[PDB]
Amino acid sequence: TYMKIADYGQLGEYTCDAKCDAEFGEPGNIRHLEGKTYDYRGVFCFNRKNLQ
Amino acid sequence: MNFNVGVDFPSFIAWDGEESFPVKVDGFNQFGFTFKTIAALTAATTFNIFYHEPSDADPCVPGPAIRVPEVPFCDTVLLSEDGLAAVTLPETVTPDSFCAGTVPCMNGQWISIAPATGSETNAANVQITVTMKGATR
Repeated sequence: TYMKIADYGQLGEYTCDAKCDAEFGEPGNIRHLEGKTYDYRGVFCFNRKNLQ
Repeated sequence: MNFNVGVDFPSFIAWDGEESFPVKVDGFNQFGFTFKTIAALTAATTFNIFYHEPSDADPCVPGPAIRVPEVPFCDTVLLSEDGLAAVTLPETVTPDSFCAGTVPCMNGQWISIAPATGSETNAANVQITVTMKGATR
């Protein structure tokens, strides 16, 4: 499992002057993904008579 | 030895008493009004403020008329109903002195003044004009 950064998002605008205030902007996003591991198998046999 | 104070703070007509007038405030960076009367007043007239955006048809024609949102200072306990900063000229003002108002935050390229409703009949005897301060060309 691993993390991912969706988008940093906007934070803070060009506010005017003489404005005793601020703006909260818009927070980003951080997803959390994960993935498995798949297996690969098979079989093969003989007759043990010609192998000798 | 009067300096030609036209350049270095020019001025324009905003409200002559019959029809408003947009003024370009892009080339400059600091502006203000000087309200003036001609005759005695009645119940205090009020004034709307407006800002324009360059109409996309031509980047040098003022577009429609939009009203400027109001901002309060640190100690402003008397906010209007809506925002949309307005100016109410206090009556009892003889033509021997004036007033000097200005919006504290510019937003647009053309400032416009218009009398709000229920003031027109008493607003035809007021005389508004605007003057810049910057150069920044």
